[PDB]
Amino acid sequence: AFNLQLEKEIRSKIDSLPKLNNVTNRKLSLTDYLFQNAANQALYVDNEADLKELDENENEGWEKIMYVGFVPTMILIFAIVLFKDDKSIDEWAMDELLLRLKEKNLSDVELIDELDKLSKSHVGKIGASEINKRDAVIIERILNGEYDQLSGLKKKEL
Amino acid sequence: DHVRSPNVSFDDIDYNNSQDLHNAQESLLREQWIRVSALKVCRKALESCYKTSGPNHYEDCREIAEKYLNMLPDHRIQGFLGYQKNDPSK
Amino acid sequence: MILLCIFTPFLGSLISGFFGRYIGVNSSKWIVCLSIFVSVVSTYILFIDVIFNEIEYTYNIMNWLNVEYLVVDWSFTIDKLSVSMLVPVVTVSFLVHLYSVSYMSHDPHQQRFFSYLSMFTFAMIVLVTGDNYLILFVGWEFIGVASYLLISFWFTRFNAVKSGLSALLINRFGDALLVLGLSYLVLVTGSVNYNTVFALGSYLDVNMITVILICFLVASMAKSAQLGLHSWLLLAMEGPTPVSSLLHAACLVIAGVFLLMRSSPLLEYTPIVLLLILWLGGLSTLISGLIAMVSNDIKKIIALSTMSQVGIMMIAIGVSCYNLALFHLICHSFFKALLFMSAGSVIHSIISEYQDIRMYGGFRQFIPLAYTCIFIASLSLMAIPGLTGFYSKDIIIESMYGEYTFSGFIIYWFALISATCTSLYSIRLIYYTFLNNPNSPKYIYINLKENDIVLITPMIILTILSIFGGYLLRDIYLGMGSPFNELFIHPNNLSLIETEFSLPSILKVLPLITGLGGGLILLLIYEFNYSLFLVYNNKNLSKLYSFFNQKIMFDQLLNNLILRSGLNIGWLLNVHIDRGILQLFGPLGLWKLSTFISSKLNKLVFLNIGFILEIIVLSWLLIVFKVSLLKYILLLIIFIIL
Amino acid sequence: DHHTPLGPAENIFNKWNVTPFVWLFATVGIFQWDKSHRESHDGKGILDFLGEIKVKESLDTYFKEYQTKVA
Amino acid sequence: MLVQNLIIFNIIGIVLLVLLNNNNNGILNKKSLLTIKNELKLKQIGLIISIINILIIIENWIGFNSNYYGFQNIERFLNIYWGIDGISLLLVLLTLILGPIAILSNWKNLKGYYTYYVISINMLVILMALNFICLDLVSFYILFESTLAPLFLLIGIYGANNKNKAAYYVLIYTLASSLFMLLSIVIYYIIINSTDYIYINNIILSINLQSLLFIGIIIGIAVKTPLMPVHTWLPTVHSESPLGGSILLAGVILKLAIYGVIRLLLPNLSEISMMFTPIIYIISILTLIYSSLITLKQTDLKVIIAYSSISHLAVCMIGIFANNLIGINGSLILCLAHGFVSPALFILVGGILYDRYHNRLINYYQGLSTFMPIFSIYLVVFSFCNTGTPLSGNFVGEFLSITGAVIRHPIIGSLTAASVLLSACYQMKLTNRLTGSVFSQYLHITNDVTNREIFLLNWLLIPTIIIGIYPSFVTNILNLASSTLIYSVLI
Amino acid sequence: HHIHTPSYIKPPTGGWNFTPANWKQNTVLVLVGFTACCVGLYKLGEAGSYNPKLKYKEEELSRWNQSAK
Ligand SMILES: CCCCCCCCCCCCCCCCCC(=O)OC[C@H](COP(=O)(O)OCCN)OC(=O)CCCCCCCCCCCCCCCCC
Ligand SMILES: CCCCCCCCCCCC(=O)OC[C@H](COP(=O)(O)OCC[N+](C)(C)C)OC(=O)CCCCCCCCCCC
Ligand SMILES: CCCCCCCCCCCC(=O)OC[C@H](COP(=O)(O)OCC[N+](C)(C)C)OC(=O)CCCCCCCCCCC
Ligand SMILES: CCCCCCCCCCCC(=O)OC[C@H](COP(=O)(O)OCC[N+](C)(C)C)OC(=O)CCCCCCCCCCC
Ligand SMILES: CCCCCCCCCCCC(=O)OC[C@H](COP(=O)(O)OCC[N+](C)(C)C)OC(=O)CCCCCCCCCCC
Repeated sequence: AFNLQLEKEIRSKIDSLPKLNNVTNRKLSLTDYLFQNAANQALYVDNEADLKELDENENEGWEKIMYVGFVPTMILIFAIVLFKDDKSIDEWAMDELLLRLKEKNLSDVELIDELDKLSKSHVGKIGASEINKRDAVIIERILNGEYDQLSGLKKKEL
Repeated sequence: DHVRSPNVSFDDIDYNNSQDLHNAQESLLREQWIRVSALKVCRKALESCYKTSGPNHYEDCREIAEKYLNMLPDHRIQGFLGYQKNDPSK
Repeated sequence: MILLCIFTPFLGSLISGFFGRYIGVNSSKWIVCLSIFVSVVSTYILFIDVIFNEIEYTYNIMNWLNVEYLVVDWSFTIDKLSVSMLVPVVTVSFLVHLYSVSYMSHDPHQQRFFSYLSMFTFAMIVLVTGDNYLILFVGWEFIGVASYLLISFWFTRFNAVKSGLSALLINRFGDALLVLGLSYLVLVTGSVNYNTVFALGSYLDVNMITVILICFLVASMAKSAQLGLHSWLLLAMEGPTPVSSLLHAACLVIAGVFLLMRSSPLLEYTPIVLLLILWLGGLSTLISGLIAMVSNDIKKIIALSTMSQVGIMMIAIGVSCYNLALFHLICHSFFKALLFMSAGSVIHSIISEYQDIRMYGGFRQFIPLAYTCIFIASLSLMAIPGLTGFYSKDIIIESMYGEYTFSGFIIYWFALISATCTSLYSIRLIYYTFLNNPNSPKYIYINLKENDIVLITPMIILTILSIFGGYLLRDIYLGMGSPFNELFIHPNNLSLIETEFSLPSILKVLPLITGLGGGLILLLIYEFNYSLFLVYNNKNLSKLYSFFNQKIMFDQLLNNLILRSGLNIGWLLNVHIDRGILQLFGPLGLWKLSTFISSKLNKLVFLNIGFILEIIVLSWLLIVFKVSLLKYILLLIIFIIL
Repeated sequence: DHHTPLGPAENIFNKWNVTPFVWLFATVGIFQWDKSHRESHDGKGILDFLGEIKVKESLDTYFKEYQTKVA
Repeated sequence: MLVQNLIIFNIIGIVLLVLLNNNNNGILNKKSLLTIKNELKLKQIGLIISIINILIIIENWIGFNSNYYGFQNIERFLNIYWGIDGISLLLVLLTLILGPIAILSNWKNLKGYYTYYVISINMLVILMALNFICLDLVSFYILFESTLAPLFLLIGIYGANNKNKAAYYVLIYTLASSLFMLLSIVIYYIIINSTDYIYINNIILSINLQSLLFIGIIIGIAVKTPLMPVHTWLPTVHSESPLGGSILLAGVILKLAIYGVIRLLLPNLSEISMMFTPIIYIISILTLIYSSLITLKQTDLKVIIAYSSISHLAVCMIGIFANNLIGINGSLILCLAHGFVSPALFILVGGILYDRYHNRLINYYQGLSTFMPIFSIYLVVFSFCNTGTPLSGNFVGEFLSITGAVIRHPIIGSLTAASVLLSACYQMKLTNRLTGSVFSQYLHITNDVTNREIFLLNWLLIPTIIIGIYPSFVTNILNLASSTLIYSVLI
Repeated sequence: HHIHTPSYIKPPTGGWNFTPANWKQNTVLVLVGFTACCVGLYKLGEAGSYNPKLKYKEEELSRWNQSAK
């Protein structure tokens, strides 16, 4: 929509009333900013500048970038943190304690019965919470004794 | 899926083999978060016991609270640099 | 029915805050009152189930902190103690909201006043419903943020913008210690949950227990306006009357007492803190009752009345009688909320809108409804037998002598003075405004009328609760052997038996005998013998009057000697450190040294064969000298620079 | 009487009030979308397609390759 | 390929912005389309690129494991090894987000040379981002001092009246000090023959040689994060530096020192850190107390916020030097929280008020809530966030740091609670004054907050609240990585 | 009365006795929205709430101590 002949109309209107301070059909393209000859680039400055000189902080050029480039990016950060299938180390430890409880009590049917009923969303929520589940035996076994080999990772005493 | 802890005590390895030294550091950490989780479960019992017992919580939760206070000082992340860079036998 | 009781005011607060422009003014006040009304109903339903049917509720939303062993969740439990705090807060706040519809009718900013006013109610509900000490802190801070906006509501009034800052900062001093106390709870116990922490009270060391609760006490002093941090209480009158009708009855003021009551399982095993709590109450009750008798402002007197009546709740805590203090807290939320609303109607009724009680007189016939509300409230505040004040206030004072300790005996007289002083300044307030010869211009009286029905409805509802409510709710809290394990009373501290049996007959009537005798004696002197009460004659009585009228000079000592001094320390650092030595040992000092040295050097660069010849020959001495003498030449070379 | 006139008519669904609700409604539906997508795919959330967490076995090779070069 | 994509893209982007603008110098007068509307077609390219850099880290984020111990995405580029762990992921993520906001903050308040300004901001953002993803002390230093070259020129070219005074301060304070860190980095390269993180983490040095190394590195840290008594450069720089410079300086650059403690002190000088920890607490706590009392007696608007940032960076240092996970996690969250609230305040103080009334004296302004209500709303909210309000992310950082100090040292660490009271005094006294009493008689009524200025505040407020309400978005990532720094033996 | 310049000052709350011309139209538009939100709170509240004294029976707790003894 550069329209050089239409472009001279705007400068003509400036020449029609040369004095100053006593557009709907205006646009460009990305390819115009590079390969236009100096004759055209020279004139478009004149038409644009004195149109401004006639005179609420809108159409600043950042609207189509931040609302299209930056805002979806922050949504993507929001999406990743909420919905990433990542085990945190503390959450991994909670799963591991149950697994080490399962293996060391293979002669305990009640623990094995309750572990199978502990769904994927009921693992780390062992407690008197909203969820309806039977985990009293699980809590009892964990209170019974330790289920780690930390003392086996330190072979030296004082 | 659920990758396990490669149990490797520092006293078994030579620190020059970097791959081994990484294992002994990771193993000491992953056995410290399990102790913290076992603290949470133990304390998850103390809260339920205290509420249900009511006025009886000084007798129906006596051992649970006693064990929790006994295990509290050392059931926290201690890090590997403490035991890696020190030899208790000396 | 739990999640509805907590977050409904928050929804109402936001609607007027952001959609208020689109829903007008009148249609924006009633929606906010609608949101609170839902919460009032939901609280009674919970109160029916919790206190009577012994059902407890808990809605765990999601986790908040998961740093190793320290786990804190956004949970809100509703147990017996929690509902016994929801009754004063939610019920009065609805009445304050109902009162504010017609009180603030002329204010140009109504879509904003009810946005903060309900946000205040929600901020208190979170405080008295958190199931861990941190959720309590989230509510605890937001009483201050809500109060700071409400106290400084008219932000074009200098005395009111400054008053908001004073109310915000002194509370933060309390909140500074509460944070420190919370940290020692995580250090010693590993969690801040009520269940985990309270289950360990008998197994934790006394010193570690003392340190935490001393911090709670300092946090409570700011909120309950006790001695040493009570300057903000009277400065809060700069806000609208509904703000004072809500903050000083079942809100920010009382929030100090609730924190200490919630910590009964920890507070019991430290006798030293319970002594400090007891002594703060006695002094604050004694001092406030004395200041209130010579103040000459209708809202200052009532504001000082709360500080005395809150102090009565403190001494009840100090004797390990937590049930008595909680019950007197509920009662006081009704015969002190009613006083402010009725007083807020006296100021509204008079067309000059005066607040000094010395410009009133002979209003009883003109506004008999507003008088009747005050008179019933005043008798209840004076603990006349048969009313709600009697069933709560007297028994606390009964038990000051009922502990039979030295500290208990001293505070008994401080309570007994304040028990009489309560009967003395109450008569003074009513006589100066309803039984005195007119002072205001006669043009006022021919326009001195009552207000509309909206402003009247809450006061009548509170008037009934100020007579019967104390009798109906006595046995729930003060009954013999009632199961209230939410508040722990150690078996060695159960002195309720001796209080109700071993007190002579004289003590049971003594506060009334001095209250009734003292009031009438003062009433005659005020009426027929007023020449005595012109205190400008006796310089001793003029200095005394000018002493308590300035509130024990504590406002003058705080402003001129601590804030003024505290600001000066900041000026000393700014001048002698920030712009002082650290500028001499910095860009300004190093510019002088560089200019000094570079001045000496530039002289040396000058074209002269003889000059460059001597230095070449001089350097030959380095080879000659034994190299142990390099440091001396270095010292000499610096000397020549000068 | 005060006789204060009403102000200009306002659109409560203007550009500045609708957007906060749209962010609220979008998150809840996607949350419920993710809640179901885990059971129907054995605990794998909606971001299953964009990638997956790298295993320890793969990463230890890079560390061992890199710790040989530094030595 | 993160670093390889990141450097190459910006280097390509820099050349693109160089070619388009400087082609028209020639002998001809600047009648060009690109410079029409204040170089709008060359600012938009710069704003797009800063947004794209955020997309680069996200590509490598979805592969990041929150459970594997050690450095991930280990890559060798320019004979330098680059790795990402739990701590480096969030600081790189935060740094890149402040890129677009720094450019967008100065979108229409510069007198000229927007192409130079845009390239300078991007170079500062990328070099800061690259600083968290290196794997040796030498490479840490290179990206720790390369920022001086654009930062010294940015302040001088686009500064206030006293820009000459401030341009020297930023250049010399951060060079006369970081050089003392070059000595300690060199000592490692002599006695160990490598500065690689993993190589030097496993080597213990003599009791004396750790002290000499700790002093040389703590000197370069105590200056970069302003710590008393070498804090006397930031307030001058913040007053004079442009809005883009002030956003990046107190948003990311001052957090490099907190991250510098993680890499350079805790693992490899672990023993001497326990010896210096009581010393750090005396220095830090007095920094907290003094920098909050000094702020009371200030006058300049942007200087007032400058000293506020110092106090909330003393809390970070108190927390990080605690020897527990509670202190370390909260110190890192507070850095993230302070990475949004502090830049937001400079937008209100030095980016909205200054851009309209062109003055920085607190005596003029008061009662701005009368004709600038939207400005007051964000003034009050960002004031309560900056003071440690529970619903904000500052509180989570400030609670855990204070609690972390108490665990390490219950006696002196109790004084860390002063941040709860002191931060309320100097901050609200600014917010109370700016929104109190009648509208000032020295200020004409002007436009309220525009769409551009609203956008920045809304996108600097939301991350602060999200971390505050639900910090497990941040804690879960850090829990494994932060657990390595802890040094303790329990028998 | 007087002039308060509400022409350009457009806060979220209006300010200076502001009431829009179509205030009745938006009034119910919020009551409809607000009433739905409360219903959501009652549906969410009852679904998730629980009694902390009834989740674990007395027999189960009476054995937990014997395990930890
Ligand atoms: C200012 C501009 C506006 C922008 C900011 C507005 C404020 C922000 C409001 C939302 C804050 C973001 C947090 C919401 C995201 C949900 C967090 C979450 O993940 O919940 C975790 C919870 C339990 O964790 P888990 O068992 O591991 O299951 C999740 C596995 N993906 O898993 C779950 O079961 C999900 C539970 C969702 C609960 C709904 C969220 C409630 C948020 C409102 C209440 C906040 C807490 C109460 C504070 C009110 C004051 C006391
Ligand atoms: C061991 C802790 C290291 C901490 C950092 C080092 C100290 C800070 C110095 C900054 C000075 C500055 O910035 O120089 C700025 C200053 C002056 O400023 P001006 O622009 O002229 O303004 C003042 C305008 N008047 C004076 C006209 C009113 O110039 C100079 O004096 C130049 C010489 C600087 C010497 C630097 C030596 C560094 C030694 C460091 C090892 C001890
Ligand atoms: C019935 C269901 C509930 C209804 C309520 C929902 C309201 C949703 C929002 C609509 C209104 C709106 O967006 O207002 C946003 C407002 C108004 O500024 P603006 O929008 O730019 O308009 C002004 C610009 N002008 C002039 C061009 C039109 O911004 C703010 O300063 C918001 C400040 C946030 C304060 C609270 C922060 C959170 C802290 C507490 C966390 C728990
Ligand atoms: C991340 C890795 C980056 C590596 C590549 C860096 C390229 C540098 C630019 C070269 C081209 C150039 O000098 O061009 C000059 C450009 C553009 O000037 P303009 O305002 O558009 O000119 C317009 C002229 N009119 C108005 C007459 C038409 O401005 C710059 O100097 C900005 C970037 C460099 C500043 C600091 C350099 C010192 C670096 C020190 C070590 C880091
Ligand atoms: C638990 C946390 C809940 C948080 C949500 C609370 C919802 C209430 C929001 C209503 C905002 C409002 O009303 O602000 C906007 C109103 C508008 O002016 P106006 O007073 O209507 O008078 C209008 C006449 N002028 C123009 C002369 C003022 O005020 C102001 O500009 C006053 C400035 C201070 C605002 C402080 C807002 C603090 C928000 C909360 C901080 C944490």
